[PDB]
Amino acid sequence: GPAVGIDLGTTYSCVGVFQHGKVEIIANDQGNRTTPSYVAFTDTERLIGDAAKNQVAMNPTNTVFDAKRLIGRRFDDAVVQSDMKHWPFMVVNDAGRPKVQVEYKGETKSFYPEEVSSMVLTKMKEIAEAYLGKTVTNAVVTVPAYFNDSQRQATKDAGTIAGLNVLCIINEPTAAAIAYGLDKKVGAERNVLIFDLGGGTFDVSILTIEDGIFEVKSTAGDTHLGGEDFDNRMVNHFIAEFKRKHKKDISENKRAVRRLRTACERAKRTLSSSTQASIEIDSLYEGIDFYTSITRARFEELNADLFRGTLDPVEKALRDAKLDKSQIHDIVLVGGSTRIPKIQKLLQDFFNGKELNKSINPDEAVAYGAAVQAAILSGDKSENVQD
Amino acid sequence: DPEKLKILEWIEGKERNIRALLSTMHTVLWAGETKWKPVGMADLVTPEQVKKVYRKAVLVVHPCKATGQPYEQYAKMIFMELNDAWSEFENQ
Ligand SMILES: Nc1ncnc2c1ncn2[C@@H]1O[C@H](COP(=O)(O)OP(=O)(O)O)[C@@H](O)[C@H]1O
Ligand SMILES: [Mg+2]
Ligand code: NA
Ligand code: NA
Repeated sequence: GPAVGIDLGTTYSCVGVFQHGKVEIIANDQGNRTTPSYVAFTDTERLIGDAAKNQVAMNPTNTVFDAKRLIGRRFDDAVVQSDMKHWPFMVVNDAGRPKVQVEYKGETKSFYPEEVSSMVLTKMKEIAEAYLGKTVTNAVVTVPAYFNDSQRQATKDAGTIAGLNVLCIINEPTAAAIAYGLDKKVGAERNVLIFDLGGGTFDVSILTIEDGIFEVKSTAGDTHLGGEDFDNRMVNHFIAEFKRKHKKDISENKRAVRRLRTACERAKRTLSSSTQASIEIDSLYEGIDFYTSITRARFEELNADLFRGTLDPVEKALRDAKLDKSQIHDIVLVGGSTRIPKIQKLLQDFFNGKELNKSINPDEAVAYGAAVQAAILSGDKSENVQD
Repeated sequence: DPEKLKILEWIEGKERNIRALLSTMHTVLWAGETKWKPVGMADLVTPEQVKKVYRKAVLVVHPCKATGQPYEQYAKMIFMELNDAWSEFENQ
């Protein structure tokens, strides 16, 4: 039975397997090739993935996300103290270590970040087992290039708690390069830029690859820029619209705001392939149904600053790597948000019309490379060389 | 490079005989490798012995551990030949 590759993402996770000469990115039982990194605790059950994210509006204080922001950190870390303000769930200090505290089955319970992440990994394991019709034990799990030993070890520990044997922890941008077979090239060294705009974070990495050996030359980005921020720009737009139409302010109703955000994220996705999207919400606030439309043009405008701003970390990465933009051999799109046409246009214009690597679904690329690597490390991808 | 050539010649000469490879792997490891002890053919007779020694070997040359080390390329070459030799051994 095969080893699997798991992208354990800040906002979404994804599992692939290399089998019968091809990588399959595995759909969950709801039909989704990516699964929210969400865990909900209720009166009766623990919910993970789609079911967890889907009930966030009804149960916000016992629905945990963003565990990856806590993993491998100390409670007193500046990052943790800062991030805590944004979360509706409780974070507490246990002998210097952060724990999430929740209500579960009428009981107060607390979990370490690696325990929450193990629940996400368990779900991804189950997704793969459903597809394979056999148990999955071995996996490659990915992390950000900038993760330190503490964060890597905590991620491994999450795997162990999920009943997995972690063959290796590898870097997200490196996984994406592996997906495209970039480490199979021979001869002069090649410079690769990974442009990874996800749900919560934006990462730019410059890799040099020679004879299948990687070197991370520079990293840049913003740990607090992603798709969620584009959703929020839409949310504020529609809060204004509702107040003007109905003489009612929904801003302070937390459930209505979350219900609206869900609808905005769906419309945004539609706007990557269509030029308009429609929103329909039953009884959004005080019995009032909310129906409206938004254009691709209007969405782009609402996010204009955030989109063009993605080019600054690109410039910063290039100078830290001591490279001109004419010196980059391959550009790889990674992350769900890079499906946004305006993002793709901005990046290609920056590189003076050069073609982008986007044939692999950008939200699946990391899992894809992890799957390849897992097969190699298992002895299940002989020949060629070693990718 | 001489280290790569040394491994290529080792691989060709042993004919994917897993015992021949394991019994001589000490001759192709990088300088600075200190974990592996030379294994003699006496400790490679039974299939159980071969499996135990193979498992030890792959741990030494594992690409995950080798990532970023000066000897990375060479560990990868040894790892892949051992795996192929093991699969052939299992086919018997
Ligand atoms: N077709 C699409 N158009 C625009 N945004 C998308 C699309 N598909 C997914 N996204 C966004 O991608 C983000 C998730 O990115 P992903 O790379 O899947 O996860 P993560 O950032 O956790 O690794 C979410 O904000 C999601 O709304
Ligand atoms: Mg990601
Ligand atoms: Na992901
Ligand atoms: Na990212």
